[PDB]
Amino acid sequence: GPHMATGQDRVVALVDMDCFFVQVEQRQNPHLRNKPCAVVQYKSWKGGGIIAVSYEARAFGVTRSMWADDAKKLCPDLLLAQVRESRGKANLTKYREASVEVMEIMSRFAVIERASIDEAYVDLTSAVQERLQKLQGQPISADLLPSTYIEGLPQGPTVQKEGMRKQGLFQWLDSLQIDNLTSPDLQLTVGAVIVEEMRAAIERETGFQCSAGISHNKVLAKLACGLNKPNRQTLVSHGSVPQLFSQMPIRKIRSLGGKLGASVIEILGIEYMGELTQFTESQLQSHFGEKNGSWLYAMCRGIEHDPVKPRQLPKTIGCSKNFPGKTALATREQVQWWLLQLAQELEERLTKDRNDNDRVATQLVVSIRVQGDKRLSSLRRCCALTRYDAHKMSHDAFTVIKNCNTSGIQTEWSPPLTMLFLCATKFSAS
DNA sequence: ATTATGACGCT
DNA sequence: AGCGTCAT
Ligand SMILES: Nc1nc2c(ncn2[C@H]2C[C@H](O)[C@@H](COP(=O)(O)OP(=O)(O)OP(=O)(O)O)O2)c(=O)[nH]1
Ligand SMILES: [Mn+2]
Ligand SMILES: [Mn+2]
Ligand SMILES: [Mn+2]
Repeated sequence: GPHMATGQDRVVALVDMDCFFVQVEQRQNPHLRNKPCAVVQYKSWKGGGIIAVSYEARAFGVTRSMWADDAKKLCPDLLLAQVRESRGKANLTKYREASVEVMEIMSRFAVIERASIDEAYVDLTSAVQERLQKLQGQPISADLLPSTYIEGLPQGPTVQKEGMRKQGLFQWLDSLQIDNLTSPDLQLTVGAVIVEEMRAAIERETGFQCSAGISHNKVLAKLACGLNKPNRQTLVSHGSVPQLFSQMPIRKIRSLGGKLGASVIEILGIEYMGELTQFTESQLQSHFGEKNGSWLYAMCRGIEHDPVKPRQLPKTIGCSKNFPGKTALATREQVQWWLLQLAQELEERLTKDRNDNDRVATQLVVSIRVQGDKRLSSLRRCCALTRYDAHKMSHDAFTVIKNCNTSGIQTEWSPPLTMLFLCATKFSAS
């Protein structure tokens, strides 16, 4: 009752750029705009691997992790842009630099947590309080929410998309308690006004469109963001959670799309998020551990406490390349040459990071995969990173891995390596 | 031959 | 520290 918490203390948004790498290439090359198009890495094997897909191309069934040749079977007029290749490997610098453009704009409105190259959480609680105090009580016009959906509305007692969106928004606004500066629904609504402004600024100043979710925590904001893509934002209120979760497959919630989610389904004999409410907190902890159990108990009621961390820069700067099938590395000269290539890209990126961001990495993590190993990484070892020098970094990586060569011959490398990965970590201010 | 990342939890 | 999971 009056003491049972409802997880409505914050306003959190998740902003995700639509088909980002595609939008970056479409900005650069206007011939690709408003077309079925995709971004690919490499080209020789099956046309290259697709990693991003415009919504026009998605309508034909084109997806990520599809070979370009197969995509062309679904969509013969598909247009393709290729990721840059430098030092023999894919180089993602163009997309990282575009990401910094967007993140710097977002940071003008609130402190952000960079969750990926293309998405960031926003803690809007304080900005909402500000705008409400500037809002001397007058209601929020629908004109301030021109791209907002209210999940679950319209309901109760026109056959167009935009008409439905507007009906739901009008039902929502009509029911608003605009006189109460502590009303969570009002706070979410003002958060959505701010996110409209942030998304408008991103598009005006970069050309890029995005989607967003507004709710009371990170998981609901992420889920909300996915409900109406592209170029739209969705408000998920606390009150919308019972209906939303009653038909929500457990795997759709962030962190439950893998083995843990499958075990929730198999152990409890349930399918949907809402079914979790019938278990006690102790029951869930008994199956899934104390941390997971408390998290699930709260999450299935719409409640989650993970903070938006004030972190707009990545914590690690890494370089990796797979050597699949017959391209696996089988000589010492080969291994050394590719370690050097990776280390030279790493040096370039680290030196730019030090100039931009006033910090230096201090640990080098070296990871490899050996042929026939099912795991992504067969081995991970760390060593000291004391100098931003590619030859030193590659020599050190070779020293940390050289005992994995089981070949008696010092010239050959066996079993051959199917992955190399260098990662700079443990930053200190400088 | 589903690639190049990046974050975080466990012990 | 080194490994596993999750995201995509
Ligand atoms: N190199 C590489 N990049 C990836 C991979 N998966 C995704 N990316 C990149 C390309 C995408 O444009 C970008 C953002 O990922 P998202 O899941 O947010 O999808 P995207 O923005 O493409 O589409 P959407 O958000 O659904 O509109 O990340 C991958 O496996 N390898
Ligand atoms: Mn995206
Ligand atoms: Mn994303
Ligand atoms: Mn995607």
